[PDB]
Amino acid sequence: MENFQKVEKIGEGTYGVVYKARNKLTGEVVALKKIRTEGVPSTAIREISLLKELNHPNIVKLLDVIHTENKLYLVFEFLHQDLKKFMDASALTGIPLPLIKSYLFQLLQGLAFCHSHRVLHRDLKPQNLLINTEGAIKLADFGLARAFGVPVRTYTHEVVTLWYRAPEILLGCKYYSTAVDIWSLGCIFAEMVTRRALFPGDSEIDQLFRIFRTLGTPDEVVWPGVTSMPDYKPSFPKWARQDFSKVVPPLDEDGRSLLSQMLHYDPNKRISAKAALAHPFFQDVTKPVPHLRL
Ligand SMILES: CC[C@H](CO)Nc1nc(NCc2ccccc2O)c2ncn(C(C)C)c2n1
Repeated sequence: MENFQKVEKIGEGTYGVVYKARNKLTGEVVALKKIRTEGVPSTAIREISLLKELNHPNIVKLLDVIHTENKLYLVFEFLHQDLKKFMDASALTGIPLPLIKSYLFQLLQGLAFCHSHRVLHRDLKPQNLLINTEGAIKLADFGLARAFGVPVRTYTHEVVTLWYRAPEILLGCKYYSTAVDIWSLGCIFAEMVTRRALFPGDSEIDQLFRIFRTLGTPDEVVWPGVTSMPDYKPSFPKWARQDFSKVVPPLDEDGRSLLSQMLHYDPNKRISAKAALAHPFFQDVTKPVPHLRL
């Protein structure tokens, strides 16, 4: 739209390219996501319009939706940094536990809200967790996956990462639940603590096998109904569960307890966002400011 001047390429999501841009009338700086072309499904327009209404302090505000020349621009509030870059800048020191705790709590609030409206994120990852100078963190790209069912490649066919995908998605479950977001967030929590991705799979089977190697190969004892899943194979190798203090040292017992509940195989035993907010790990939660370099 002629109302915006591009400032710089922010990046390239699954659906299209993101630009930092300035509104010419009001002068606000925004992030513009440009999506491409059949006439744009009317279904997607309806669904994306309902996300305009999903407002919470821990969700990146969708300002406006412009459908033009049968093309789609999503206008978001702009944040100055994402968690992936903040993790990479904290690589040698690590993020302080109070700030990890604060970010985890805030995202759980975000998720509890979206989930109480039956909106799932579906593709949570450090690059879509955005942070500001005031100690906030926000969920970005919320509900877009459901608009048009995400593939495994982007617009120049860059790779969509599998590292945060819940096992039920990987095993072919079609009707997965809000629990998939909790799994992703657990994966991110572990990565903040250890400064290494928990399950860095480079294919779906490598992603599944990395999960199995750490958490044990799932069976009917831990996950009733698992062997009836579309992509479950009797022939999966049989790995025993590793002791869990091995996975996220030097995280304390409360954090390890929460993480373990976030990473339960069975989506029905996996902790809900609302329950997680009441976990003992957050008894002493605070809201520190990060020093950000912009
Ligand atoms: C490539 C798009 C992703 C979406 O999570 N990055 C990103 N970074 C944002 N900000 C962080 C950032 C700042 C400066 C340079 C790159 C960069 O990603 C951002 N602010 C609003 N949005 C909307 C589209 C959600 C944003 N999206």
